[PDB]
Amino acid sequence: LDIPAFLRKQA
Amino acid sequence: RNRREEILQSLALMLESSDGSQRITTAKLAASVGVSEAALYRHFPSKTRMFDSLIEFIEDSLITRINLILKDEKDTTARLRLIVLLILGFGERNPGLTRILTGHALMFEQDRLQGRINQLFERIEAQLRQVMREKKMREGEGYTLDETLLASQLLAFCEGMLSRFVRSEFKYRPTDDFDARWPLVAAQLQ
Amino acid sequence: EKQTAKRNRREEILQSLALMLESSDGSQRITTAKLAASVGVSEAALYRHFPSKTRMFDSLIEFIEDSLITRINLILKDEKDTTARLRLIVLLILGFGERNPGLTRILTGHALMFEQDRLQGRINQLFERIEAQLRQVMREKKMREGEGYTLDETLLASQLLAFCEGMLSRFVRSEFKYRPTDDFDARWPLVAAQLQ
Repeated sequence: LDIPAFLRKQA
Repeated sequence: RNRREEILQSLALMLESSDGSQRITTAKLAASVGVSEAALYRHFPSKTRMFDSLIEFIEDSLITRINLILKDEKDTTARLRLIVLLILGFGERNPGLTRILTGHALMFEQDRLQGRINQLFERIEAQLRQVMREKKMREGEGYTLDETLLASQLLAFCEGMLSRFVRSEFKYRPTDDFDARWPLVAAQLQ
Repeated sequence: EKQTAKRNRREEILQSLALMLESSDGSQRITTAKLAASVGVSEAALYRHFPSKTRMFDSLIEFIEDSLITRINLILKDEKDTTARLRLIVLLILGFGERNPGLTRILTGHALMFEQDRLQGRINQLFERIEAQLRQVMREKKMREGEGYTLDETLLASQLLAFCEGMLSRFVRSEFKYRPTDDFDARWPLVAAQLQ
């Protein structure tokens, strides 16, 4: 399961 | 585009932070992205449009993953496990969006936002039931108890985990000791 | 009449509040205005019974954990069988929430969203005391029947707590359509199946 993360810690 | 996502990004972050438990303001939202209140309106007249977009992300992420599960896995119990793990995992990977899922973040906003969330749950639960009803034709033996009862039971456990996740300010994580917790949930499947 | 107008009137307010907490006013905001307009009095006069509002929810909360904790202790006294206790405790929580839709919104934390963080902390502690009371009951297993559970007692306690919160949350978002005790007799054997 590749659970998507709305928030990116590249920002 | 760039600004629009920025606003959404900051909202999700605000929902997950110490301000997440309080009413978000169009003013604060604008400040966090470094724009004026007027400029923010250019992209979103209200926070309602913002929540809509977030809820849409939630629907897509879960529903899409549930369909991939159903295709790559045929074993009923494994399907159920993956789906439950998906819901708990998603909540953990998105503390802010979880507060929307749990209905706390939507207390402030319009009632059709919560209505849309309830529909997502009814939807997931209907899928849960359909997966369960197919056990018979697939394994040669179905559940003794009512699939409706087992599905609600299964989703209730999820809402309970997420509810504690939210109220514990995200200290109590949903997927914690999942390998130990799941066998107990599966045992409830009769 | 100092005491038959001070508490007697201090009830018709908390009554209108509880109802408000579950009616439309539950979806939106509780205002000192709406609150007095229901009990047929002015703001300033509502203020006399309940000065602030942040402390006025404790009056309601503190009817909850008491009405809940005292029953749990009265359950452990009336019943000695471990399983039977956990069943009664879980039914207590469920049954109470069902008969008090408004108070449930407080339990689930939706009614506290508009209030300050002091309150959501009080409710967490309430769940702490319930859960801690679940473990204890579970730990008396060995001494009472011969053997304890094989699985960690905490895990089992939180698992039971999850079931309760899930049913309550579900009770709330469904707008009180899905009653927490509905099909409990069919549900409990499923929950109990976890206890070893």
